[PDB]
Amino acid sequence: MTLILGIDPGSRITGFGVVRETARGCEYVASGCIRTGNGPLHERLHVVFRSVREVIRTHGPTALSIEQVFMARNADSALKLGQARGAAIVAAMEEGLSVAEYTASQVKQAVVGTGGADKQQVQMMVMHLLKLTQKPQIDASDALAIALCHAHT
Amino acid sequence: MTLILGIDPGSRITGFGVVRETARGCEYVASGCIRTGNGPLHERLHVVFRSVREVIRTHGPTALSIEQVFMARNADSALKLGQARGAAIVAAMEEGLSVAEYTASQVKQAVVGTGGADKQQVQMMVMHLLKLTQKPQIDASDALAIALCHAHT
Repeated sequence: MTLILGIDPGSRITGFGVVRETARGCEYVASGCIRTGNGPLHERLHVVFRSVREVIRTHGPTALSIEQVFMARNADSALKLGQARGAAIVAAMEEGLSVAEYTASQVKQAVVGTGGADKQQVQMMVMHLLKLTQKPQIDASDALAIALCHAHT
Repeated sequence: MTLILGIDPGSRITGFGVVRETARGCEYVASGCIRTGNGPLHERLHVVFRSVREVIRTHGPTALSIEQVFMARNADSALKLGQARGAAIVAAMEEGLSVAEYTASQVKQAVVGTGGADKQQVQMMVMHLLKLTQKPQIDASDALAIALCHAHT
């Protein structure tokens, strides 16, 4: 019942996490990082688009969960972040996924239990809820957190 | 001879312009506005993606020309502009277009003859070089300007 893709866009790294809702909770399906540090800006964007599509086609999530951007650090970061976010969103929508947006506070409330949880609490609760031994990279962990936020709504 | 697509992205309005490289200069093919005002963001980004792809399938440009963002007006502005910009660029590349980026000053040098031309001179030289009778909407003529910049160069 519902496989969910969470995306954590970034200027240089876009994290992704796929989880499967179970009656018991959520099972880990996949996670990782799409790295876009090198090359022409347009090649970086198209890798994000193509990689998100291929994650979707491989694992069959029907729901995209993303995090509302609140405060970017500056206008340059916001622009690069936005370009990667847009490229990831239209890739999800080309595959026909629904799209839900949650603030950072909603994500932390659903995963940790309080909107002011720090990064360590989030990463630990992501590994607790998904029964992971291996500490995932922070972008993949955030993306998993965002996916879990959408689960069982 | 090349058919060239120029794109002027925007959260609310994305201008497009298509020109054809002739040996005598450049011929007008199409231009207009992609309006994404009302609706959730992801539906707005998907309109941009699908509309840009539709322009490309209709008029057959094989090259994308886009303008570099140097200074966004602010970080709220930059975020929304980057999202539209990423949606438009990955649409172009899914269709297999090459991509060329020029600075605002290169665009004005190629079209008006000098890098500091104002919006008035640019719109008139767009109409002069393409023998247009009607003033295009501003986003359309910027898009045409950006397309003209790539021609022959």
